[PDB]
Amino acid sequence: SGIRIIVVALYDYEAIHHEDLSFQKGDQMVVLEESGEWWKARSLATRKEGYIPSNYVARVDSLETEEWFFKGISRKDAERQLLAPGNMLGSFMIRDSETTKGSYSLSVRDYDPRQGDTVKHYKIRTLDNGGFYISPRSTFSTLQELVDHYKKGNDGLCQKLSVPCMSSKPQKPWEKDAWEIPRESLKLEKKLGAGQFGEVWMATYNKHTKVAVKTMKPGSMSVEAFLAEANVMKTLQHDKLVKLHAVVTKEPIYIITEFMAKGSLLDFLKSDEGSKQPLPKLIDFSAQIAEGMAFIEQRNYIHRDLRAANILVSASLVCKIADFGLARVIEDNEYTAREGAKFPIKWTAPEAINFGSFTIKSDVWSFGILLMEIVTYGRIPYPGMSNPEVIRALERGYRMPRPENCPEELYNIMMRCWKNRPEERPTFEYIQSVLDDFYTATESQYEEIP
Ligand SMILES: Cc1ccc(-c2nn(C(C)(C)C)c3ncnc(N)c23)cc1
Repeated sequence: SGIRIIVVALYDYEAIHHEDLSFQKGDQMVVLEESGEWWKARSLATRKEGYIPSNYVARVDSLETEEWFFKGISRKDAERQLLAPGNMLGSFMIRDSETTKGSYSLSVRDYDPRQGDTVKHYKIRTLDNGGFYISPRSTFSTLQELVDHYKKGNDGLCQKLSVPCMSSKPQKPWEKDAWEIPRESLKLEKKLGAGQFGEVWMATYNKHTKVAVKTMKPGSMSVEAFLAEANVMKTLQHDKLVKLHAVVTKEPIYIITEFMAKGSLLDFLKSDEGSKQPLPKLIDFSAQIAEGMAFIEQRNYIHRDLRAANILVSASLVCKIADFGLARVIEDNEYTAREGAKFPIKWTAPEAINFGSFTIKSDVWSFGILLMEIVTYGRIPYPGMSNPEVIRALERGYRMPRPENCPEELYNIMMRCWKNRPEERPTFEYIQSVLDDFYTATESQYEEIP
């Protein structure tokens, strides 16, 4: 029935927009409109009404109000966050279980001289008729008690729980209904990089938000077609895809996205900090991208220009796929015919080059080339070969050989991505599964207790 809905603020929030409602952590509010990213609410205190970020609130006393609970985070991301600098031995998080829907799992930071810093995962079994336990020995009535216990001596766990994984306050969502924005709302500051169809600049939106802005040269794309495609792009929200905030619809077209501190994966890998990334880390980067592509696969979209130059790296080293789908609206006569020095021939599937048959399978081929760029620290594909020679060689059966520092198992995946018949290439869902669990040899990744 029309029951009043109440929520509690998970963080403080300062109004920056006109109809914004400011609140401090803990305050409770009534939900008036549940319009996606922003909700219209009412303060039980000042009785004032305004719009609030939907990700800043949650049901009262819900599980998301606890410091030790991490909602909607996968096993792999739980590992990446716990391993991030700032955490310590015993750092943990209780999260929703991916393996056993409805149940929970505990992730704990560990360490041994052989593997170094690692993250161990334990299944928390939910007993019918109340109860929680990792060990049928130490049972508890609530997750909080489970934490308090293991927070006092490991009692079997690989480690003694210390403190919750470090997390930074979620960034404010983009202004409500600010999809098509006036060019003057942006202040372009410094040039971040160039491109064949546009440049990328660092900028500030309405003096309050730092963003990256890609500027497309006039005539580089159909304005009407771009807009239609951008309306699909913006809906592809995932941790492994760069967020697309807004666009300026008049030429020169502007595509506003979140800013990624470490640039493209390509530049990052060729840099100093990049050269120091161990093979296991490079594989994890590959798994992250595959994860992003599996999302694109699920949503029936296509990247069309997948390559290391189009993967961005955040300050915490998280990969974000960029430019997905943009290639479809480029006008350039040569580019449209998959010809010329502007077209990504070396990364493109034979059927896409020959008949313009772009599908999620042509992206799989591209991912294979991307895998090679990654394992070689950004080296150019088919070194020394020209586009005509590559096209000819591939038709002959040629495939780039396996580099010295590239494990055979990783190379085998590349080879499957480069099958001439698109239907014989694996899905990104499969590729992600193989890369997420590429290591820790044997395993059923779920430390059993004890
Ligand atoms: C639509 C779109 C918009 C911007 C970018 C982008 N390109 N680049 C470079 C190339 C400089 C690394 C970036 N560097 C930091 N942050 C970014 N967001 C970008 C990519 C795609």
